[PDB]
Amino acid sequence: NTLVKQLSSKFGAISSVLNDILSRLDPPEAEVQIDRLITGRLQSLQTYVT
Amino acid sequence: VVVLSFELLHAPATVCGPKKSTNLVKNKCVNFNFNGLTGTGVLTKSNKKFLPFQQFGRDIVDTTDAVRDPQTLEILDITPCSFGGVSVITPGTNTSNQVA
Amino acid sequence: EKGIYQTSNFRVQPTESIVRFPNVTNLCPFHEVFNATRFASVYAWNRTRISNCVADYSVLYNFAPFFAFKCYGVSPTKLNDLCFTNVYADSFVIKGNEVSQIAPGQTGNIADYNYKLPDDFTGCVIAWNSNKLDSKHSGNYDYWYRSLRK
Amino acid sequence: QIAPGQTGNIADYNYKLPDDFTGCVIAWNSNKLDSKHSGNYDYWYRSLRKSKLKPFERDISTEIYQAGNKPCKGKGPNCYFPLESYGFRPTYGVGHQPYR
Amino acid sequence: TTQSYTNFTRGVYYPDKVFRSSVLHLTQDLFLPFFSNVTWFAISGTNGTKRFDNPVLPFNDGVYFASTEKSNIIRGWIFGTTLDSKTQSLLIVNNATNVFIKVCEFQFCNDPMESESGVYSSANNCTFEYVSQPFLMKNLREFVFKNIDGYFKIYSKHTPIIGRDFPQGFSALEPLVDLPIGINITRFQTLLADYYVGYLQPRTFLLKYNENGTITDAVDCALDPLSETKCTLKSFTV
Amino acid sequence: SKPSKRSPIEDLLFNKVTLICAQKFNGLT
Ligand SMILES: *[C@@H]1O[C@H](CO)[C@@H](O[C@@H]2O[C@H](CO)[C@@H](O)[C@H](O)[C@H]2NC(C)=O)[C@H](O)[C@H]1NC(C)=O
Ligand SMILES: *[C@@H]1O[C@H](CO)[C@@H](O)[C@H](O)[C@H]1NC(C)=O
Ligand SMILES: *[C@@H]1O[C@H](CO)[C@@H](O)[C@H](O)[C@H]1NC(C)=O
Ligand SMILES: *[C@@H]1O[C@H](CO)[C@@H](O)[C@H](O)[C@H]1NC(C)=O
Ligand SMILES: *[C@@H]1O[C@H](CO)[C@@H](O)[C@H](O)[C@H]1NC(C)=O
Repeated sequence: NTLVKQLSSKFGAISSVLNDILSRLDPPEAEVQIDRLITGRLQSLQTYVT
Repeated sequence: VVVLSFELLHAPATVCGPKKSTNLVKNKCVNFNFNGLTGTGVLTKSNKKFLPFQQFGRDIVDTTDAVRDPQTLEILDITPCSFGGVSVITPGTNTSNQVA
Repeated sequence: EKGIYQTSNFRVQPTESIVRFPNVTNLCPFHEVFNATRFASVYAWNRTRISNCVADYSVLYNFAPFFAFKCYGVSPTKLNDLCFTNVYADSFVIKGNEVSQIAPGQTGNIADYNYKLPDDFTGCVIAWNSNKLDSKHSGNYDYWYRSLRK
Repeated sequence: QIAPGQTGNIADYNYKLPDDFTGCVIAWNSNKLDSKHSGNYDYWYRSLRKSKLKPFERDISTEIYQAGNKPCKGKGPNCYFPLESYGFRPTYGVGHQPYR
Repeated sequence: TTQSYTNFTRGVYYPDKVFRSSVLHLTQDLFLPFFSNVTWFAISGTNGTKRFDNPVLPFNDGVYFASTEKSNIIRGWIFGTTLDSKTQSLLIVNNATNVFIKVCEFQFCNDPMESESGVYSSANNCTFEYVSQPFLMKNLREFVFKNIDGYFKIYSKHTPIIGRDFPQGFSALEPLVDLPIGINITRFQTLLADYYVGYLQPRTFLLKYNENGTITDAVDCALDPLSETKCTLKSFTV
Repeated sequence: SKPSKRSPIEDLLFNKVTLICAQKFNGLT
């Protein structure tokens, strides 16, 4: 339940939804925002597995 | 002559862009965009009763599971499209190359 | 080796993209500006504000053949994404040798003494021949323009 | 607009750099060579195009593009030719000056 | 005159337009805190029923307003930055046929047994107009008036009661209208022709949703150690 | 007599503790 809930977090990103990041911003800023979300989701998976 | 001057203001409106809709297809895996809400899923007739005010539904988690159709006002459930892992059952390549 | 291995993931792909947005339910009143019994003089433009509405831009191309249809801030094909805030429609009758002066970067007595547009301009200027409606054999002396200004 | 990830009339239809770009962009301002009162050969811009340009794609073909609801040819004020080249006089400012 | 502050557990509204079924949702939004001091103004409060004076109260990040008026003495609400006719202001007036919401540079006309006169009969530089069925048409007539990022949001509920001004039960307000007004809305004057005013503050609430998407209860997470426990556990039973 | 030949105690234990992927179907199975 927590791991799915983590999908709604922003982790410093503009939004939790990848499609909104891609639709609102230019490619390289969108890539920065996506890396912010990737770091957050990957950390959430590492926490879950540990 | 008609001159159309577009004023650039901070006000919240910015409203005139037309929106082109498509037909509604149910019981199939489709991509969708409902009033800016986007995703992938299977749209089916819902038994949920939204208040006239409510437009979207969510789970105990924030996953969206229902929408109000902006033209018909029908409530539709969103079922994720089928997904799951794949396992390969192999007798071993020193016995047979047949797998399940 | 003999055993069961997890190698990938099955996913069923979508076959269609469904875009449902509300009944459009409005037309920004652009047609009523182009289609009018009388237009304003050039010295005093008649400004109509269009705001808080959804704009169908196909009504502009379908109104009449045009003398000039030039959009400067937004490409003529990119007008459909939005009209931020509100738009002003200035409706007037001008001469053919004066229409060419109403644009960013232009000079001349009509732009300078009757009505100027900014050089950094977001908008579109649309012109069409009205000889059928405004001209008379007795002579149309109802329209005025300024030739001399301080 | 001569930079990775940018949009605009150049990045969209005339010259585009890839988002993953290695290199240097050098802009040399030399008005004494490229600015004449009668106009300058070296300018060209794409007006309308069916789609956005890909990185390093060089589109050197032209045909009339209609922005309206009917076919036409050559009717500049009604429909537009891909070339909308503009000149430059020494009297215009820094934002309009030619850059090599 | 103006009456002693009262203690209410009202002012809960649906924070968004999302349907939830049999869940407890913990949300951070601007709500009237439970048992906060709500000012009770007793027709016209301090002023008499024939006096043209008005509190012209300041509005701090949105308010809770309520009034039970069988005779419809209160006709509207005006919100604005200065309320001096020098800038834009939002005039909301219910004429018992339609409700008119206008943004204009309104001039103040000294608006008000049951005497009536023209109200905001003179204005210029109008920028916005909206018309809908009346907001109000013995009902408590609860409203929340909030102004966020240029959008002026009005929520309401209309429930009858005769014996007491406030029913003992719980109900949430539903959105009524959400307009792209853009006005700063620093302050507001009530238009009469007996009401309660409370103020919203940032608070976290645990909202209990029914099988259908209606809110049936709520916990103010900063009211009491027990309420705080309920919120941290996300349960109405501890 | 039961659909699953569990003891009365086992049946109690299974009743006391509480292909549609109804929960958390966001890449998790
Ligand atoms: C939720 O809304 C429904 C419809 O408005 C309410 O009505 C009941 O719906 C169920 C559906 O199976 C029927 O079996 C009942 O007979 C309906 N009751 C009545 C009086 O019509 C339902 O009661 C609402 N739920 C709650 C908890 O209030
Ligand atoms: C949209 O129009 C159709 C008829 O074409 C009508 O049946 C439907 O209810 C309308 N929806 C709205 C939201 O107005
Ligand atoms: C709280 O409200 C009740 C009525 O619901 C009232 O009897 C009580 O005195 C109030 N308490 C305070 C401190 O105002
Ligand atoms: C509220 O009104 C005052 C009037 O002087 C104004 O200065 C202030 O900016 C307004 N509030 C906001 C958020 O702008
Ligand atoms: C698969 O679907 C059929 C109906 O299409 C259903 O009867 C069957 O029970 C399903 N499989 C399982 C394991 O339930």
